[PDB]
Amino acid sequence: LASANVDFAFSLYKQLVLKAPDKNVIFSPLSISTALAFLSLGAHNTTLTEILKGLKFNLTETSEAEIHQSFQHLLRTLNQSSDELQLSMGNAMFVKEQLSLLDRFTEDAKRLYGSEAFATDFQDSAAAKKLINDYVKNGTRGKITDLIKDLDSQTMMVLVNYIFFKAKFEMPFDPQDTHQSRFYLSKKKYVMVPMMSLHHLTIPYFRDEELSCTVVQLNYTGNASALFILPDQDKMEEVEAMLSQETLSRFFESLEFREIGELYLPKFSISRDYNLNDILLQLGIEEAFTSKADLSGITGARNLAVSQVVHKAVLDVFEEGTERSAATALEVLFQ
Amino acid sequence: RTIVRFNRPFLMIIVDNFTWSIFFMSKVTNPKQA
Ligand SMILES: COc1cccc2c1C(=O)c1c(O)c3c(c(O)c1C2=O)C[C@@](O)(C(=O)CO)C[C@@H]3O[C@H]1C[C@H](N)[C@H](O)[C@H](C)O1
Repeated sequence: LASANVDFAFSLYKQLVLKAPDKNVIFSPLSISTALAFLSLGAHNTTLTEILKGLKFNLTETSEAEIHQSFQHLLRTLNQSSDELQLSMGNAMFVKEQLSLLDRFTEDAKRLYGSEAFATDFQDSAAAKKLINDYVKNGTRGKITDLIKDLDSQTMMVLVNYIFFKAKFEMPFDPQDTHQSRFYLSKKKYVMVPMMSLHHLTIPYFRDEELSCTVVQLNYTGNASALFILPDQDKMEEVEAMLSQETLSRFFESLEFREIGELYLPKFSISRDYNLNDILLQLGIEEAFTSKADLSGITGARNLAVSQVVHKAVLDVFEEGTERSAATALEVLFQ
Repeated sequence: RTIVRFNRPFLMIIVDNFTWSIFFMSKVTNPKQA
């Protein structure tokens, strides 16, 4: 259940890195998993099994009904507000106004994924784009505003997921202690960045001499936490080669509380956007993109196929805390 | 006397402490990289 979403996370991470191995990578695997599981609610036969297997689910262990329930239960715990944590996730479908959808699909989409259905005039491409981008901007509180750049005027449907996360550091950095410091892109290339610093703090800690990396857990109490993995210089690629659910488990299990004299962390903002067609096809989600697509659980006919999958994510790290946002859109054409 | 200095590429994995799901994952290779 959770094991699936993590195997998919690391498979996707490695594919993302392979496309550009020295670039920043930021993404939400849950956003992508949720959007594709939502799509699978409408899929049948090989289109369906490829999606769920591509998400790394074992259909002999868990049925389709049980998978959607898992997403439903998870979705309801990711909409929270407190003095420490703002979390919100939404799903939506934007549908050509005249297109007939099965009652079962729209009922299931709202009950299991919280998705409304929005009538959309895709032939007016600029208005349809603004309608979807505004939904995502509203859901991510301004952080993701251009998820959709180009939109085929003959689009039939767009399925959208967004996630918004804002969390304050339990022990905040004092802005007076943020100073420009070197950041080493490699042993021999470095730039100056604002570097925040904290003194004398006790956090979960693990020094993995075998993997040449240090692992710490910031903001560990509560509903969420951040696991930071710091490879020794020139050892990022070796650390990436070991990433897996098993290695992540051993990281967590090996953590122990430890007083840290000084911690240095950059203050920064980065964003990435992706078209995931190549990667999803590599992960075996293939029939959904061809004229053999079976999305007849959506409309009652095999008259829809996926055209584009896009993802954008934004990360902000500052003295008081972090903000993370991501969104995924699945664009669907007629066939 | 332990120092943890994120002045080189690093990874972040954001999790739910109860469901063990991964909300976000990042590799920061250059925090100034536009
Ligand atoms: C297959 O292992 C995983 C795979 C993916 C994600 C995860 C895990 C995982 O095992 C895991 C945890 O074990 C723990 C947590 C967790 O988020 C994950 C995953 O996300 C959160 C946790 O550390 C806290 O709530 C902080 O106390 C509790 C727990 O940590 C364990 C080990 C710690 N050293 C400490 O002993 C804690 C109480 O239990």
